[PDB]
Amino acid sequence: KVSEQLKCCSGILKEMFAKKHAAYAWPFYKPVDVEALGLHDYCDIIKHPMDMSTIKSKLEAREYRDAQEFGADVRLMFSNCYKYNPPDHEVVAMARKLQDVFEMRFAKMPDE
Ligand SMILES: COc1cc2c(cc1-c1c(C)noc1C)[nH]c1ccnc(-c3c(C4CC4)n[nH]c3C)c12
Repeated sequence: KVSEQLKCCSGILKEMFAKKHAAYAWPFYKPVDVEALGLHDYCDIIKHPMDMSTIKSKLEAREYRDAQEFGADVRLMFSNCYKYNPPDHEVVAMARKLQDVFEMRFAKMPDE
């Protein structure tokens, strides 16, 4: 059950990195570079940054013991985006689209 769940997690993350979703996924590929983007309030607002490359590294290191922990990091990544940015920002619209990709497939997680 757990190994199967973690293969589903790995599949979902590989899809989120696929070219077909890249026009909206790309801001989530790497950690937010606070200095490069001039976001001098980012760390005052976001206490736990997360991004897709960090999630990939944690899967590769077998840090997630089950799908719930993996899902919590994916949601943390999106929640940080919804917390920091104005609700009408282009990046929030991109987040909603990538989160729909994620939620619809994560809902199909094997359950036994
Ligand atoms: C505005 O939010 C981001 C922009 C970029 C990013 C992360 C975020 C981000 C996420 C996710 N959640 O919160 C924040 C903050 N990472 C990049 C790397 C390079 N350029 C860009 C870029 C963009 C992106 C289309 C939105 N607009 N203008 C530039 C300079 C970004």
